Amino acid sequence: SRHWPLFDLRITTPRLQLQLPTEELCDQLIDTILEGVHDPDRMPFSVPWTRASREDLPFNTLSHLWQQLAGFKRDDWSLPLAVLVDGRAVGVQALSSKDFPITRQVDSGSWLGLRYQGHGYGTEMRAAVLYFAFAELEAQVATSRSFVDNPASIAVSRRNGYRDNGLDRVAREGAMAEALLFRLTRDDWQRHRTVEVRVDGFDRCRPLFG
Amino acid sequence: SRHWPLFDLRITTPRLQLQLPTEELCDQLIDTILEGVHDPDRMPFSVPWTRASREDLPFNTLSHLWQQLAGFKRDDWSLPLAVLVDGRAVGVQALSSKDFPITRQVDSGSWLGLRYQGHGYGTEMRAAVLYFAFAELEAQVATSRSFVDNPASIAVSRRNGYRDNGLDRVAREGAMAEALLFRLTRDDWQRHRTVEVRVDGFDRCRPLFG
Amino acid sequence: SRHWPLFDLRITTPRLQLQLPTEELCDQLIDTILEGVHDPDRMPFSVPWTRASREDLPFNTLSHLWQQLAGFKRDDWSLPLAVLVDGRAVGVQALSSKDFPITRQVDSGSWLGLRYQGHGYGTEMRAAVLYFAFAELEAQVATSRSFVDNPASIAVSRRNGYRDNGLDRVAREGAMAEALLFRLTRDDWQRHRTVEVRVDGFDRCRPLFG
Amino acid sequence: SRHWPLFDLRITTPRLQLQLPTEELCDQLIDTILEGVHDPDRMPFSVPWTRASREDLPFNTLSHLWQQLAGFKRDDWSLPLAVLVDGRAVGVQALSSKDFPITRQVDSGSWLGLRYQGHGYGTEMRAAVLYFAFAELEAQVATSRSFVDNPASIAVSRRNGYRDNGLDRVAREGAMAEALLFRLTRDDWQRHRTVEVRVDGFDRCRPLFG
Ligand SMILES: CC(C)(COP(=O)(O)OP(=O)(O)OC[C@H]1O[C@@H](n2cnc3c(N)ncnc32)[C@H](O)[C@@H]1OP(=O)(O)O)[C@@H](O)C(=O)NCCC(=O)NCCSC(=O)CCC(=O)O
Ligand SMILES: CC(C)(COP(=O)(O)OP(=O)(O)OC[C@H]1O[C@@H](n2cnc3c(N)ncnc32)[C@H](O)[C@@H]1OP(=O)(O)O)[C@@H](O)C(=O)NCCC(=O)NCCSC(=O)CCC(=O)O
Ligand SMILES: CC(C)(COP(=O)(O)OP(=O)(O)OC[C@H]1O[C@@H](n2cnc3c(N)ncnc32)[C@H](O)[C@@H]1OP(=O)(O)O)[C@@H](O)C(=O)NCCC(=O)NCCSC(=O)CCC(=O)O
Ligand SMILES: CC(C)(COP(=O)(O)OP(=O)(O)OC[C@H]1O[C@@H](n2cnc3c(N)ncnc32)[C@H](O)[C@@H]1OP(=O)(O)O)[C@@H](O)C(=O)NCCC(=O)NCCSC(=O)CCC(=O)O
Repeated sequence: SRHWPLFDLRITTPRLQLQLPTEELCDQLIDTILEGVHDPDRMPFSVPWTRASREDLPFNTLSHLWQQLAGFKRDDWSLPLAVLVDGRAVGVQALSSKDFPITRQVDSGSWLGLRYQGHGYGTEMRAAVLYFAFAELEAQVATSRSFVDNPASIAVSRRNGYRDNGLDRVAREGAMAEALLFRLTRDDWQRHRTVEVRVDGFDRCRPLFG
Repeated sequence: SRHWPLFDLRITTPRLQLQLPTEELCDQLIDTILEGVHDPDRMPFSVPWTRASREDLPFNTLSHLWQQLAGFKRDDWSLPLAVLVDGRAVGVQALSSKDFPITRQVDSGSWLGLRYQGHGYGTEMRAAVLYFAFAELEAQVATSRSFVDNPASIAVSRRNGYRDNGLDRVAREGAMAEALLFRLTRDDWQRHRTVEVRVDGFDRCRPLFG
Repeated sequence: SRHWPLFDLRITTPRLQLQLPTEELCDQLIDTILEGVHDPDRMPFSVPWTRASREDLPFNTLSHLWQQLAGFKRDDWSLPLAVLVDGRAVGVQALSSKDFPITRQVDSGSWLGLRYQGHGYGTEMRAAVLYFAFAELEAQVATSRSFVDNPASIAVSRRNGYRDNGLDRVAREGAMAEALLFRLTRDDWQRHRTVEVRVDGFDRCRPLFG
Repeated sequence: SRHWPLFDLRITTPRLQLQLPTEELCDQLIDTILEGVHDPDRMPFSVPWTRASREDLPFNTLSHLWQQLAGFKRDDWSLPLAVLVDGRAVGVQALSSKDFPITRQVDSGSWLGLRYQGHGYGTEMRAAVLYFAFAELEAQVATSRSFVDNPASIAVSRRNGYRDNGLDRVAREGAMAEALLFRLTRDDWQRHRTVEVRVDGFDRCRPLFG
């Protein structure tokens, strides 16, 4: 939208561009989803949104994304940044926070189209939102969590320098799933960062966050 | 979106086109809002949204339109149709229903940019959604409410054949306001209809309501 | 509770005492419900709560009553008054309002165990809360609604001087039901009232309502 | 209530009795609250309910307890057990769980009136619910969280054998507060349980949880 400055935000790395999904990018993301996100014998997500039928996925996705855009509040926000490789939407690296002005703590969530995995994009797009969070938002801590049987996202966290932060368990599609929690302080983030990241279009967004 | 068939719906009258607001149409509706919606000595809405600052109005509108788009369910839907006069979205004629397949009853809500009022677009645009509800959705009853000090929406209802359906009162900006309720039966709609209305691109949407 | 002054409110008529339901009264109420509330061929309630099994009904009722007691706010309250005959709970005459300090409008809901119907308790217990509403809370309007096939509550309303205030239709257990709405102004109440009503224990409650 | 079997549950230790709060016990808890729960320099609670005026405390507390009583569901429950010392309610040892049939994981919350602190009641009351969770409910994990500056609950956790399970930070009365997370497996519970515990009246409640 041309009426919400958050649409002008750009986070760029040597291979990726991240930005809030426009109407065009949402449709691209649905196209990517329909080509496949994960092997059907896995469930990497808290909410099993990828189980939805081919017919339902498109609107479920539009709905979720619309709701996330619409729910932005200074004290409770979620930013699902579309990840682009040469202008094409390959996945989402979200960043969110509750009471950010007070806590200075963000968490994240991610997915990539299946054919786009295993090329370092997941590490890079994480490095990208962390740069945004620490350098632009002046976050102090970033957290993430991964199911024990989701080693790609565990490795991404370990690569970006997160430390172990305890264990959780949740109901995952009717069965107990163990989860690992990760924590990244600004110190740790600095000591492990290797991706050159640039942010543009943020000046006008500053007062929305604080 | 090209992934939601409701975007293909068009309801046209001799002077108007109504459709679901796309990214661009939402921003056009916002441009119109920022030129003025109603006399400030007046509050024709139960939610005083037009009172928000020039700074807040654009996101508040997006948020709301997005929530409605995201919210479509067979048993609880709201269609916020953009009303186009030239190549500009001048207002919104909404149609909504809870448990529609059972009750077959719809209600409506409306607004037009200040510079567009008084040209008979209010009556024409109500006639358009009413034709859509009765003739395409197969509704049996349509309802509406107006504050007693909003004679233009009262006159639109009367011109379209609606009958008194009782009195209400609500809190409007911390003061009591009286409302008039209106009810249009399918048979009363036939009796009083004068506007030629055409519906296109609904065939693929049909299952969504049924 | 001895910690909430609304438990001291007493509304008394020649045959009835109405009061907020204590632990004991809630239990009497459930006893009464388990003996039966209406012929199974009928559904007089918006929410089909009497359809629940005999196993589930006791907790459904406690949960419901607990929630209404817990939910009291100045701008949003519901008073599920237990109706006592011979000192034992025979039913509930509820009074409720949203934005009462501004609208000064209340509505009501009621039910009696089967063996307690047709004695005029329903009329008398309506009279009881109408008096409390107008004389004690200074309401200006009371409303009520009945399914068209629920003549006993319709007749209680007509008897207390309410006037027809429109038609509605809802889903009721998977089928369409017509509802009649009723409206009583202060003056109409004062023209039709015949029951002697006394209110005790309200002085300390008064500030909770305005 | 005599219509909800959970009211028949008794968890007894050599000094304490825990049970769901009846109307009487809720009033005793409030009495205890009005005498004070913690040093006002401190905020041990994520929700600062002890900050309410003495005027609002009683209804806030009834409202909270009624909501927890009323909100019981197989997949989302909270048991706010009254803690009785010499037959009077002196605090609450809550036990709660979301999706328990699948996760087999519980969490807990506690408070005692000032004058009852420092006599081993907190340690013993935790053991009480832990034995109930592990021995009766067939839990596999129990969790707990304490703010860093809340050494009494930390100590209770350590004494009951919980292990460190990470860090969190939250907004606490407008300021950032660090919290510590504790985890206790069935095995570590077994290794460390000293307190003798009897559970009665659970026999009929069991199906409600499974
Ligand atoms: C999780 C991601 C985004 C990760 O992206 P990529 O596949 O691009 O990762 P990458 O940058 O190529 O690096 C992946 C790292 O995982 C390793 N790796 C991959 N699969 C492995 C396996 N089966 N066993 C062991 N290691 C494995 C690679 O060697 C590399 O480690 P080295 O650097 O050591 O060589 C993706 O795979 C995906 O979208 N998967 C499906 C959905 C999903 O799982 N979403 C995550 C939910 S959990 C979540 O949302 C929290 C995460 C967050 O905060 O964003
Ligand atoms: C309500 C509308 C959409 C009405 O449309 P217009 O202003 O285009 O009116 P119109 O089509 O030109 O004419 C319709 C009837 O209104 C009469 N009319 C117009 N302006 C009037 C006025 N100021 N005083 C008295 N009557 C007036 C015309 O003579 C005509 O009557 P004849 O046919 O006898 O010649 C608009 O006024 C508006 O947007 N106002 C600000 C927002 C608002 O009020 N929204 C509605 C809130 S209440 C609501 O949402 C429920 C309505 C619904 O269900 O859609
Ligand atoms: C509705 C009530 C509370 C009504 O109480 P009573 O039975 O004590 O009523 P009453 O004072 O004895 O007077 C009942 C009136 O019903 C008439 N009546 C009874 N059955 C009738 C029938 N089948 N056909 C025609 N008339 C009938 C009687 O002649 C009398 O009218 P005359 O004066 O002309 O002789 C109760 O019947 C009940 O609990 N019913 C089942 C649950 C229910 O329907 N709840 C109401 C939901 S609707 C609602 O909640 C809104 C009402 C409210 O605001 O509280
Ligand atoms: C937390 C409790 C229930 C703790 O119960 P008690 O007071 O009976 O404690 P206890 O069993 O007698 O053991 C207390 C032990 O705490 C330590 N201790 C107590 N106060 C301390 C202080 N100021 N500094 C350092 N240590 C301290 C000592 O080791 C002491 O053992 P010695 O006697 O050998 O010296 C209570 O203090 C309380 O209600 N406090 C106010 C509200 C509160 O903080 N609630 C908990 C919120 S956190 C939560 O709810 C999660 C915990 C849960 O799962 O229930």
